[PDB]
Amino acid sequence: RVTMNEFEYLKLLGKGTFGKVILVKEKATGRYYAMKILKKEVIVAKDEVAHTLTENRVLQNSRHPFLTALKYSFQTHDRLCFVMEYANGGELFFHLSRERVFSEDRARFYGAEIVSALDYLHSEKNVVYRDLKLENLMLDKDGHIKITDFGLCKEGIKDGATMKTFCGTPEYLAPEVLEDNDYGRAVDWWGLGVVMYEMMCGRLPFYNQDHEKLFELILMEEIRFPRTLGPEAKSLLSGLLKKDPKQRLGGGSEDAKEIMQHRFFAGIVWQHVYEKKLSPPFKPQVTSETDTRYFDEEFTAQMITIMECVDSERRPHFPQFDYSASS
Amino acid sequence: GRPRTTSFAE
Ligand SMILES: CCOCCN(C[C@@H](O)CN1CCC[C@@]2(CC(=O)c3cc(O)ccc3O2)C1)S(=O)(=O)c1c(C)cccc1C
Repeated sequence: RVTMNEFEYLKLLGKGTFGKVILVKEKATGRYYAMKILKKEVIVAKDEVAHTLTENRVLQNSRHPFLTALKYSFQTHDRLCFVMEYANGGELFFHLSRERVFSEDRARFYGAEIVSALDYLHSEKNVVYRDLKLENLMLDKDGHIKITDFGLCKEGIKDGATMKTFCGTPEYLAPEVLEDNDYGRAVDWWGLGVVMYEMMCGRLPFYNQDHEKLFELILMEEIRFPRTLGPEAKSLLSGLLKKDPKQRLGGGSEDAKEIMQHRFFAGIVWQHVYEKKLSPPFKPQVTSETDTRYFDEEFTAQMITIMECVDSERRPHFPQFDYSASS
Repeated sequence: GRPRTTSFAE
């Protein structure tokens, strides 16, 4: 059985509305993790109960090279804890905020790993991810992609079945999600088009701080590219950012397989992608187990952490928070 | 660059 006392709390990696992620050491083993700690009372107040449970469920039910692995999830009277593998390289958002643009080769590597994982989710797990963005893409010690945050996932979506929840991130929303008239798994390829456009072009494909103006652009404005972008990347992003999901690269029965076969990925051996046989073009340059240079100072320089059967409305006992991954 | 974005559901 796992409690909070089993960990030493080292560095704050990030902080938000619902809680925090702390770099931790498991006392018994000496292993390092990222522990996401959420307040139950804030979860309930903001109606995030069902999404928390989905995060938990998808984490426990997934095993893939480019999906964040969960070691433990447990709970206290007022907290929910997910002990995840520590992705040393931080968010792709961290990197892109600084380098501004990635090379096409580097974006191809990241795109190939994102597709491999979304392919796995759609095909093996009948899951749609729905929140693809730079914040949810992390790099591991070797420079490989880790997708995080599965709370907006949709389970039990086979082939062409549809979803109706209006959700995601405003900047990244697919036109059919904004149309609010049912959507399929191809919303993930829109998201893929957005993040790859950001990597190769240095900006969002559509932006405006006023959401009403933002949503207008995503719905109405044809996709444009910086004129330095090469022809095979222009071809990929145009296909992914087709506003009609039936026209979208990946929008048909073949799904990811359509994207995998596009000329932009021409010499990608998709099995080698799965097997991590492709060498990452950037290896995180950390100097110790606790080096957090790829996390904002705003967090890392701060301070960290601030009844076993209580089941109340403000602090519910959550099911399936008794998890420890089998070896 | 762009500010951090926030996930939502309604
Ligand atoms: C039920 C809804 O739960 C939603 C919970 N929120 C969403 C977060 O999980 C977003 N999430 C995106 C990927 C990176 C990060 C922060 C981090 O350093 C980190 C390091 C890791 O090895 C693994 C996951 C991580 O999560 C935060 S959040 O906004 O509260 C928040 C924010 C924005 C920032 C830091 C922590 C938290 C907890």
